[PDB]
Amino acid sequence: TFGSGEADCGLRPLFEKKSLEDKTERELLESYIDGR
Amino acid sequence: IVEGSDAEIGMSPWQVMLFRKSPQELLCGASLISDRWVLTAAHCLLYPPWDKNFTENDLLVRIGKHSRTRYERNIEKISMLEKIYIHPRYNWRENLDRDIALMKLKKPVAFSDYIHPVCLPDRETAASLLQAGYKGRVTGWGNLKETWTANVGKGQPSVLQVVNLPIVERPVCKDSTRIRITDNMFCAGYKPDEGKRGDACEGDSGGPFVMKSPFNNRWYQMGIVSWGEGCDRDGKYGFYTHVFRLKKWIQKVIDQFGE
Ligand SMILES: *C(=O)[C@H](CC(=O)C=C(C)C)[C@@H]1[C@@H](O)C[C@]2(C)C3=CC[C@@H]4[C@](C)(CC[C@@H](OC(C)=O)[C@@]4(C)C(=O)O)[C@H]3CC[C@@]12C
Repeated sequence: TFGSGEADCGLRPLFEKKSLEDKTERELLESYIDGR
Repeated sequence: IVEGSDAEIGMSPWQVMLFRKSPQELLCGASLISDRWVLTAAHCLLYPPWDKNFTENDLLVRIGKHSRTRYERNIEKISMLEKIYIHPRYNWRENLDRDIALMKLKKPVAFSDYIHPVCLPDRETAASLLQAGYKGRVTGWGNLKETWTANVGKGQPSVLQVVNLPIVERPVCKDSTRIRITDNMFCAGYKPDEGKRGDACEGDSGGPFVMKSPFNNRWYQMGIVSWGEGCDRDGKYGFYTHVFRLKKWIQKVIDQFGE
C-alpha cells in the first residue's frame, strides 16, 4: 500500500540533499514566469 | 534523445530502463515512483501492430544506471517483475490515448545515491506548473536522430541524456498533427522560430518528463514520453501522457496490494 517513497521523494541524494544544483536546472526554474 | 546533453551522475535517480531478457535489447525507459513501483508507457508492453506484447517473465528492469551498455557494478540494480498493469482503456489503435502502465517489482528496491523516487503531481502542482512556455525535463538512452532510416550522425548514445523542453499550448498541438489529441496528453518542445531544437526519440518512450517545483524544491513527474511523428521535426511537437489526469488509476492499483 505504502512501501512508497511518497515521503522523501523527488529529492536527489546527490544534489538537493547534498545542496547542489545541476548544470541546467537553472533554466527550468528561470522559465517559471520568465522569472528567477 | 535528439539534441541534448550528457546526464550527470546522480542527476536522474528515478530513471528505470526497461530491458528485454532474451534477447538482450533495450525496450524503453521508465520511472521509479516507490520501493516497489515503476511506471512506464503502455505501448512499451502491449502494442498489437508490432507483435510486441510482453509479460512479467520477459521484462527485466534496470535501476540506477548511466551507461547505455557498461555493467555498472555496485551502482545499478537489476530486478524483475511481479505483475503488470496497463490502463484498461488504452487506445493503442487510433491515437495512443491513455498510454500508461504500472509495473510491480518482485522485490522492493534499496534506495541509493543513484536510486530514488520521483513524486507524483498533486492538483495544485499540476495547475501551477503545467503551463505554456514552462520547461520540463526529459530523460533517456535512445536514438540521436531519425534512425527511421539509418541516418545523419550519432546513433544511440553511450550514456543517459537530457534535454529541457517548453510546454506548448493546446491549439498549437492540436494543429500540428492529423492525429486526434486527447485530454490525457500534452505536448512540448520548440517552435520553429524559437530557435532551439531537441526532442525525445525512439527508445525514450516511457521515460519521465519532469518538472522542478519552486514551492518545495522537489522533482515531479508531470508526463511520460508517449508519442510523436518522428524526432525533432520543425513545427511538430512531442506528445506526453498527462500523469496527473490519470492519477486516480495510479492510486487505485497501488491501493491494491500491501502492508
Ligand atoms: C518510443 O521510444 C517511441 C516514442 C517516441 O519516439 C517519442 C517521441 C518522438 C516524442 C515510440 C515507439 O515505441 C513506437 C512508437 C509508438 C510509434 C510507432 C509507429 C508510429 C507511431 C505510433 C506514431 C504514428 C505513426 O508515425 C509515423 C506516421 O511516422 C506510426 C504508426 C508509424 O510510424 O507507423 C509511433 C509513436 C511513438 C513511437 C516511435
